[PDB]
Amino acid sequence: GYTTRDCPQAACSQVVSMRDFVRDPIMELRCKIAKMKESQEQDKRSSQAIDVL
Amino acid sequence: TKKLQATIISTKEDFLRSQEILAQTHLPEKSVFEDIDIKRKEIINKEG
Repeated sequence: GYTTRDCPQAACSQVVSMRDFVRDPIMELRCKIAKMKESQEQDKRSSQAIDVL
Repeated sequence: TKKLQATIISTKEDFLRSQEILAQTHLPEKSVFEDIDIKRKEIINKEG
């Protein structure tokens, strides 16, 4: 409904369209590594707790 | 590994249930061997 809209995030003042956006691998890599680290830490803590008992 | 972690959690729960069952002593009678000897004497006397 709007041809151009201001960027919601701060530190910038510009209006961009849908076509301007391009895929960013950095964000997906950060999300994947965060998921892997949280999964591994949960597995290790559960294993250590069971080994203690 | 996740499956074995789940299984060992279940085994820990089973161990806790086993400890709860062990809370009931169910001690064997202190004189089972003595009663066996008494009945052996009784049967020997009865046959005599």
